[PDB]
Amino acid sequence: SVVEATWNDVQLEDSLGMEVGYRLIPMVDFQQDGELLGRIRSIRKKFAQDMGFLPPVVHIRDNMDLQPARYRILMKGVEIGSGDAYPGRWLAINPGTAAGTLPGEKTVDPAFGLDAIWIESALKEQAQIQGFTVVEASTVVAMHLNHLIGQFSAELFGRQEAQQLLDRVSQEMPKLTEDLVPGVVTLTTLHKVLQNLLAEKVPIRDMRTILETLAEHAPLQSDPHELTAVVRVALGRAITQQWFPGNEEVQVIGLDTALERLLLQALQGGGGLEPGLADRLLAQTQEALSRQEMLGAPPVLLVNHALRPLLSRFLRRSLPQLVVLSNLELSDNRHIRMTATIGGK
Repeated sequence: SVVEATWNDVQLEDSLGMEVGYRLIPMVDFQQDGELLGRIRSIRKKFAQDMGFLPPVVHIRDNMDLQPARYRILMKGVEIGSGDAYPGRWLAINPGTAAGTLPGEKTVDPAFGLDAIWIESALKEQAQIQGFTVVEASTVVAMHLNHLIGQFSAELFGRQEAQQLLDRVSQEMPKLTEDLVPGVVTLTTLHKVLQNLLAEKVPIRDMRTILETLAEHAPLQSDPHELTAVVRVALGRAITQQWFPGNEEVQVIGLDTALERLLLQALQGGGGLEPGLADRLLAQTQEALSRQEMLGAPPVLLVNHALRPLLSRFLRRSLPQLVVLSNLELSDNRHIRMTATIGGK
């Protein structure tokens, strides 16, 4: 080479990163249009004002070993998504209810997994009237990215984001924070609590409700996996209205009155549930999810309060579409109807 090596040649890893084939460099270019840098900003914005924290910056670079119209999406180094995106062309997507077909590459949308076909420019308005939904090239890469952020939002929430959320709270209600951390709760513990909440799709906008439940129940309990289910009920009115809007009936999934005892028998017994039970649940749990799909009902499971911290810990690494709530989290002012059931068949 020409210039001598300095420590500025050390490229620290990126929390979030994109790699780009040379055909896409225009849409990600500082200097030219930047048609996708705009979309990445409005993702990160409509995530802070929505999920309750700022996703880390998306470091975009190119990699000439990538096919020309291809991108990779990266977390802490390791790929977590890739796809094709063709600039001058558009993406006709089918929600299931479009009439006809179109000429072009047949493919599947990288977000929703829907069936979709890349089409050329002048088919736009003609593809829409057949019942399609046509997004720009740049918008597909946006779609794929806003999906993976919501999917990994727990892992993207590092100690550096906890300390940054803790500064943003501690500039609108400083009295809570000034003595809650590092005094009564340690940032390690506050961070693990918010991360547990993000992990189950519960937003952390209500830091009053959180930092108060913690400042109250902390000096007699320090396990974050225990302080979490306490905070969960503080946010019960909000978790309720999340999967069950309006004031109408609550269509939940239920487990058998003895299956409960079956599982509840295996709780206090030790740090382990027994094998054979497993594969039975996951098939039986997926039986209940399907009934709700054809009914038009949410995918929420309502269980005993000591039975939630592990059904969500077990069932969701397999069925992440599942919600696992608690009798003590659901509001009193609602009517419940166990529409589907997890029994012995």
